[PDB]
Order: sequence, then C-alpha cells, then structure tokens
Amino acid sequence: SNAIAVGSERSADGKGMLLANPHFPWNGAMRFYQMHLTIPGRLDVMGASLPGLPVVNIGFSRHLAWTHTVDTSSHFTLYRLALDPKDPRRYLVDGRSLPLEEKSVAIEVRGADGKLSRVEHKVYQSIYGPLVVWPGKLDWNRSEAYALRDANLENTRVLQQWYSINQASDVADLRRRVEALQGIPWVNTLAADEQGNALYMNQSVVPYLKPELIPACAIPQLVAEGLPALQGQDSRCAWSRDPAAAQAGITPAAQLPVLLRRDFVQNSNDSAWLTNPASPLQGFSPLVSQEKPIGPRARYALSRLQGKQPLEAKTLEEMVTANHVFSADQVLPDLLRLCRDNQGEKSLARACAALAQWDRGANLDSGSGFVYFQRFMQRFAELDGAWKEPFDAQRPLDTPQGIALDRPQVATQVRQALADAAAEVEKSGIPDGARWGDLQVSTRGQERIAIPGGDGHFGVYNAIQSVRKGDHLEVVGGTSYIQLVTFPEEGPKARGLLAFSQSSDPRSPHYRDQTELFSRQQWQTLPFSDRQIDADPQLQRLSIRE
Amino acid sequence: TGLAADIRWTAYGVPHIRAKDERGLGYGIGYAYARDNACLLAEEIVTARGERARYFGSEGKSSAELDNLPSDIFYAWLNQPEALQAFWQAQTPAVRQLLEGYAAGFNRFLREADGKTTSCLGQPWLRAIATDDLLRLTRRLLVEGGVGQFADALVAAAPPGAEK
Ligand SMILES: *C(=O)CCCCCCCCCCC
Repeated sequence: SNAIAVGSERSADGKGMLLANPHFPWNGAMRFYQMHLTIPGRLDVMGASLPGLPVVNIGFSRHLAWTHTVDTSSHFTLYRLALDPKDPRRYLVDGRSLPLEEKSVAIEVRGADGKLSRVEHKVYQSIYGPLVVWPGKLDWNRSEAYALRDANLENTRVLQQWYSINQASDVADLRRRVEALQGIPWVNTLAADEQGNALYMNQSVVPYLKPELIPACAIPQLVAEGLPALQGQDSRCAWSRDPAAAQAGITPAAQLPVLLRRDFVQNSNDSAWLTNPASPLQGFSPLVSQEKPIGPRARYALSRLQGKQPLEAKTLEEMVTANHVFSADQVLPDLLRLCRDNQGEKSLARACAALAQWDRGANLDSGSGFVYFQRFMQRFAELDGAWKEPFDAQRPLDTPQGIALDRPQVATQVRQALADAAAEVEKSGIPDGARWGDLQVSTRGQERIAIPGGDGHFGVYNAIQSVRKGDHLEVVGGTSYIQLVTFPEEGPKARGLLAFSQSSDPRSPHYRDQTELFSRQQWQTLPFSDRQIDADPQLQRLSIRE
Repeated sequence: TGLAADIRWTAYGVPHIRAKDERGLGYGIGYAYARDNACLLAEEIVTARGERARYFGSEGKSSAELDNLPSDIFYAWLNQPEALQAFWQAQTPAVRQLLEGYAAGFNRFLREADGKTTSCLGQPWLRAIATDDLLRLTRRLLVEGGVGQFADALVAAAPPGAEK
C-alpha cells in the first residue's frame, strides 16, 4: 500500500490533500467494497470496506480524509518454551513444570461417497497461547517448543474503533479517537484535513515490553531474522502492564510513533522511520519501529515529494498512473553499459535490445524490456556485494545505487544473471512484439482485461501482483480502492476507482465496469454531496423496511 | 423489526445508505452488499465457521489458499462459541445494532434473490446469516497480523514420538 498526506505548506491550494492507494487481494475475504454511510446530523462518511464490516475502513468526510497501510510493527510474539525433561507435554516457567492444555475441535468432512465423517483434532495450548510448528525452524522436540501470543485476540475494540474514525471531524479529532481506543489491529493511519494538517500514526495494537527487558527476553537468533520471539521459561518476559494502555500487555499510545506536519507524510509499508526525512522517527521499541532501509516504493515517493515545489492533485494521481518502474533507476543505467560492453554476445542480443527500447514502465504498451528486467532483478537479488554503492545509513534515500562493474567477479556474475534471465524469458512462449498489457490481465467470464502496473518490489507505485495461469499473468492483488481527496470551498472532492469493480459476481452489471476504466487509467468522481449524487444520470433509489 | 433504510446507487453500483440509526444503517449496508456480493460473503462465512470440508471435501482450498481441513481446524479453534460470546458481550450497543441490521439486510436480499446478480442461487452453503457469522469474519480479519499467519503451523503442532 501507499499513502500520501499533503498539508498547507506544500499543497497548491493551501489545504489538506490525501492519496490513498491500498494494495490488497482482488478476491476473497479482503476484497474492498465502496459505500457511503449517512445518519443525517451525526454521521456522513464515504469510502471502501472489507466484506462483512458495517463501517467504512478507508474514506473521507466533510473535513477529513484517512487511509491505512500495513505497518512493520509486531502484533504478536512467539514464546520459546523450555520443555520438562521428563515430559514433552509439560513446560517450565521459573523452573516449575506446567502442563499443556489440550483443546479438541471436531470437523465434519464430506467424503468421496458424499457422506460426512467426523474428524477430531487436538490443539495444544500454553499460558501464552497455542503451540505452533515450522518444520526445520520452530520444532516441537524433547527440549523446546514454540507458543504464540496474538495481541489482537483480546482486541474487542476493533469495530468500535472504525465506527469512531467514521465519526471523526478533523486530524486532531481523528488522533484523539484512535489514541483513546487503541482498536487498530495491524495498520498505520495517514490523514489530511481541510485546514491542511498532515498526520501519520503508527497507532496499533503492539505487545509491550519495558525497554530494560528486551535484551534478556529476546531470542537473539530469531529476532535477527525479524521474528518477534521471547524467552518463554522466564515469567519476567510476560508482556509488561501499563495502566495507560487500553488493553493489558499492549503498548501505551504515547510510546507509538506519531508525526503531525503541515508539509507531507508518506508510507509504503516501511517502518515509521522516514515518514518525512526532515523529521525522522527514532528511538522506539524494536517491536514497534526500526531504522531499516526503505523499499523502492517509498524511495520513489520521496524522490517526487521532497523539495519546495507545490503539490497538485494531478501530481499525486500521476505518481500512480505513470507506472514507473523505479528499481530501474538504480540498476538499468549500468545494465545498459554492460550490454554495450558485450555486443559480440549472441545470447545477450535480444535482452539488451529489449531493455534499451524499454520505456522503464509497467504501462499497457510497455515493451518486453519489463519482463527481461523482472527476471534479471530476481537473480540480481541473490548476488553478493553487487551494488556499486551499497545501502548507506547516512544516505538512506540515494543508496543502494549502481552495479559494481569495475569488480571482475561482479561483472561476471551480473552478465551470467542476464544470460540466465534472457534464456528463461525466451524459453517462455511470449509472441513477437508482445507488450506488457498483452501479458498481464484480469479474467472476467470468458473475457480478459489488460491491467497496467507491476510488482511493488520493483518499485512500481501502482503495485500489481500476478500469477502465471496458462498463456497469461492473472492479477491476484494490488491497487484496489483508489481515493484522492481535496477540499475546495463547496465540499470534499474525491476522485478514484475500485480497480476490480463493486461485484465479484459475473452476473452483475458491476462485475467489470470499473475494471475497463482502471485498464485505461480513467479515474472518476466519487460523489459525496446530495448535489453530486442527484446530478448522476444513473441514479437509482430504493427504500426498504421490515 | 424497526429496520428501515434509504439506498441510492450512483454510477458503477456505489450505494449511498441513509438511515436514522445504526440498525437501519446496517440494514441498508447488508442489503446493498448482498446485491453485489452474496456468494462471496457466503463462501467466506463457510471458511470462518470452519465448514469448508463439510461442503467441499478435503481436496479444496479456501480463498486464502489454505487446505480445507487445516483451515477448518484453525477457524473452529479461533471461533469457538465462548470466544464469540465474550467478543459480543464486549461490543457497544451501537456496534451490536450495526451488526444486527447488516445480518437482517443481507438476509432480506437472500429471500428475494432470483439469480439476477447471484450465481450461487440454490447452493446449500448460500444461507441466512446471523450476527455470530459477522463476528466470525471480524475475528478472522483481526488475527491476520498475528496467529492467522500461523494457521498451518498451529494445525501442524504435535508432540514428539519416540524418535532419535
Ligand atoms: C495496504 O497495506 C493495505 C491496507 C489495508 C487496510 C485495511 C483496513 C484494516 C481493517 C481491519 C479490519 C479488522
């Protein structure tokens, strides 16, 4: 997901502005749905929501727009148990042997004969929560096992939290409502209001450990690998209690990152750190936020956002619709040099021609250079020390950059990587002169629709994830509900689309109507006022009761 | 009863729900959502109830790409009656009312559905829903950043035998 909130110091109109670009599945239990909710006098909010939820999850109201992105904070901790040496179904806390609890569930199973059989399954639980096994990493042997404590299992406040957000008036009110309830499970919140405040909150449900407990309570080898793992044989490693927290064992709101600015804030699924580089967010719990290198999407956004020039609505829209493959900016110049250095190389000829002719985009008409580049990058990712300039904490926006071609070992391996990528691309069945839009599609009934964008990992702001199915790449997730909100005098102006359309049912008039529009990148008004709604020549109305 | 909503749809089938209270508001939402997505919700509710294997056998998967039986085991564990009860009991009157309206609105569409915008008409798994079903979906989403990402791992967790 991407989110950009612009404030009075940088916006062209001097007011707030928000781009919401969540990246989520195109099917299933997290398929976004547009709706507008009004209880006249006290609730008037529009946006999109997940299936089954009677609240708006990402949206806007008269003076406010907000969105979310999946954060990098931990929302659970693993606990490594020390097992009773006499009994692998018992575990030690402060040297005392405790029994595991056994909870059975029974499931009905439809068999080949069409009849039902009852299957019983035992779930083992510790004081921390259920046991979990990752064969080869988190085993259950005679020495150790792993339990998992999920912080959001006790979060009964989640629905009230969004209903409260739905009622928020401005940025300050939104911040109060979120900090007061702490009902947000696993996302950042970014917002802008009419006044021109830009807000970022890393405000969610996060396991709390007092600072002095972490060194001794962490499992060093696992935390090194980005797993929130704690020592489960020591009662002092229980999540810390703080009366200011809305839920026992979670982090108080005052200890979670918040940035309130009048220029901009952004997030593309990295930590709070470089939300705005002018004001870095640092000194938080490792479970909350760390100073990790940002991904190419955030790096791309910051390269467009930094500076003194005012930001227009159009600017933010085009950051999505340009489909620029920002990872090319770091790699492609030197790759092309490598190409020019190897013109005698027959196996490199087609790849190098395709890369030289490529518009560095994931547009419908973008050349096969994108496909060659994708397969090279997957192999480039696995090479050791191949960056000309590796990541530099002192220069976190401009590194890594370039290929270290001046090192013979690197030059050999990069050329080999390109050779292997080329072979894999050509081993495929992609016809001559095929464009990206000829390959990446969304199936609709017997029909297909060409879809622009590409994987977020290659730094395309318009992130689209797809899987190979027959002769094509089938879109499975990515850009979903799009919302760009400004606040002119008459009322909020919202522009966007729901990329996969309102309905998942092929029989619906709204199964592919916005998907045709997403393909052409033609965003539309999201009508909010009674005037806007009444002006729609498609307007239909039904009143129902029982 | 005491449920009423005014729905306006603009281009692309976007509903604008007006009501005097949360019950009415939920009624509109559930109805409108059912019109576009009855089958999707029914399928995901089956998943969150841990009933995939019952309707579809052990060979299939959920939309999250988990095997039906392991998925069912996880959701039966997650959505136990006592967990649902305690969750409901912690809900404010307003949220309870939103949920009650939603279920009633969804079920109203189901009673009237003639297949116009519903492809799964006549399927045994397309059924009236309860507020508990919406709690099942909510809790499923709640654990997406936690134990949900370890669903297979939870099902796989069994004590060692006699091995070396
Ligand atoms: C990009 O990271 C996608 C962010 C998705 C936002 C979904 C809102 C969270 C709602 C959770 C409901 C329980």
